[PDB]
Amino acid sequence: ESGGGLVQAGGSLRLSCAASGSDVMGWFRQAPGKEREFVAAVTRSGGKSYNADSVKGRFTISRDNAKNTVSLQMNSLKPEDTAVYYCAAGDTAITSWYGYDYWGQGTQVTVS
Amino acid sequence: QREWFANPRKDVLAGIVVALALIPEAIAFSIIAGVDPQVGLYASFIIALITAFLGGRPGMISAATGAMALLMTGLVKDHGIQYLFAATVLTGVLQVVFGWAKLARYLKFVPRSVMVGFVNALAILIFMAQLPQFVGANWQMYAMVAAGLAIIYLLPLVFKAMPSALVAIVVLTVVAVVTGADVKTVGDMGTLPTALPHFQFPQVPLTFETLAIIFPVALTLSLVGLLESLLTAQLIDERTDTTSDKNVESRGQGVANIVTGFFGGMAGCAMIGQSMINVTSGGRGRLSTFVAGAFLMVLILALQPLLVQIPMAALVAVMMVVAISTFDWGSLRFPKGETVVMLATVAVTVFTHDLSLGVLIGVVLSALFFARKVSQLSQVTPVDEVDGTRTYRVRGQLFFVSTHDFLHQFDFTHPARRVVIDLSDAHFWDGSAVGALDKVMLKFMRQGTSVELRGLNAASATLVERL
Ligand SMILES: CCCCCCCCCCO[C@@H]1O[C@H](CO)[C@@H](O[C@H]2O[C@H](CO)[C@@H](O)[C@H](O)[C@H]2O)[C@H](O)[C@H]1O
Ligand SMILES: CCCCCCCCCCO[C@@H]1O[C@H](CO)[C@@H](O[C@H]2O[C@H](CO)[C@@H](O)[C@H](O)[C@H]2O)[C@H](O)[C@H]1O
Repeated sequence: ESGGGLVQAGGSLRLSCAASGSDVMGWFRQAPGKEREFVAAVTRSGGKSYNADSVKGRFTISRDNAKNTVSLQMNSLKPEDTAVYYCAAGDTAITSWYGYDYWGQGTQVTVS
Repeated sequence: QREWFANPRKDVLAGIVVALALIPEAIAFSIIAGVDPQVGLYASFIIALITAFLGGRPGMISAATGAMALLMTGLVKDHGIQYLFAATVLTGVLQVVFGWAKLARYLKFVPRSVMVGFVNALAILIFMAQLPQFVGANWQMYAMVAAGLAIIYLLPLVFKAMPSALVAIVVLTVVAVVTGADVKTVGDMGTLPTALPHFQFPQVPLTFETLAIIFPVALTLSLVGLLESLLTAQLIDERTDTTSDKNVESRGQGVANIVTGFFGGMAGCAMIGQSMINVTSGGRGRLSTFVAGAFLMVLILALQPLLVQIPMAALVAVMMVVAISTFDWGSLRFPKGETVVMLATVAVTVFTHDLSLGVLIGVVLSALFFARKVSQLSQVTPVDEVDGTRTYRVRGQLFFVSTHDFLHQFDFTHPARRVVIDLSDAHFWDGSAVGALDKVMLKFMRQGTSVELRGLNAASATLVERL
């Protein structure tokens, strides 16, 4: 997982997650001190899953052709997107929450 | 009026036998519930009396069982052995209320899973209650409890219609006294009766705030007692013949517990094992139960100085085997939900050491499964926007949801481009709701159809896992 940094008012940022260690791969965001939240998830078949509550049609998830990589494009960031973005690689189950086989320690994402 | 005195010769004798079997039960159960043996013995006595006069099914012993004790063990260490008295009075009141309203027939509605769970939890809690006698361990304890189990299990294959537990207690007592063994005796755990039970108004509880703290335990005690009385009754019915009014039995139970509470006593109900030992030994009259309680009192008053000398290893052995006798059921290799209920009650009681909590979760779980058998509480409604995109409006409460029922309410025939899932009017109370939705979305995504989740956080906020 790589791509954390500082973002401005309407800035953008792409988050590439690498699995150093296999159907579906996910992305969650954790607001500091607040309950964890779902962002997106994508399968090998090509099917996507978004959280239209946290993702108001702004972000865009995609799986790279490489076996161990998934990218999460993030545009038009806002004060409430400020959180720690975790990448999950649990497969064949829990597409949406509570994780499976693999997790990766998340990086910080702060907007301004 | 139909009141008799038939077969005194056998009734009296049977009462004597079951009384000898009754003493250690009451003493032990008193110790288990963190109280003096006096309370248990008193309870057994007065309950046996009042049930002998007002009970519905003759030949049925009602005294002091663990089924009552392990529900008060929490009340005595948080409020005292006297909030117990209040709770027993109120319990009896609830029982005569239950009998006056004629509601015994409803006891059939009580799930078998809840009951078997209660039994299991009860027994293993008995066995666990025997453990604090081993934390401070002298090898005399181990040797005498092992020899106790040995003589209880190996002697009766050689002996006759006299309890191996009787021989166990007597022999271990004689040994411990003569050899001067260094072990805890019963007289240490609590005071034993030296006189007749005097009228003790519960001077210790106070009206309303008391009511608010004794009502739950009185409720559970009452229900458990009426269940025990019901099944014991019916078993005596099957063993012989009777048209016993279980309502009258419940009333007698109630009055008994009431005056028991007013005379410094515990809570009591019908005893399966001793009723069976009674009817098997020829007891089928009210004089059987009467003589049981009476001869109990007379004998405990007679052997008092000898009674307090009885080593704790003997009684811990007797309890050790009564637990084993109670637990073992059909450990089936069947409805997953019912097994879930039983194991829930068992595990919760084991972890918390609170039988009342196990009963509680049994009740609420059975209630939930019931609501799942009887109603819907949640439905999805597929709607088409002008975009031609399927939006599934999930409404209602979602708990213990079946994944199959959830998948069947979604259309997977034609893999669309995008599908909206509206949870704005939904509520997830269990992780199974999550899992079901997950299976749906994973299926859509595997099919090549993207999913857009709407009004989500509100639905996933009702999760019980949030504690
Ligand atoms: C045209 C008529 C057709 C006749 C059909 C055959 C009649 C058989 C009905 C049996 O009814 C019995 O009546 C007993 C009293 O009326 C009850 O007390 C009986 O059971 C109690 C306990 O077993 C004992 O204490 C009692 O002495 C004993 O009479 C008993 O509950 C009940 O089952
Ligand atoms: C609000 C809902 C509350 C639910 C509570 C359910 C209470 C009703 C369960 C009654 O079932 C009986 O309980 C006895 C013990 O309580 C068991 O005797 C057990 O103990 C005897 C001696 O202690 C042994 O002889 C028996 O073999 C052993 O089964 C007996 O088998 C069992 O049928």
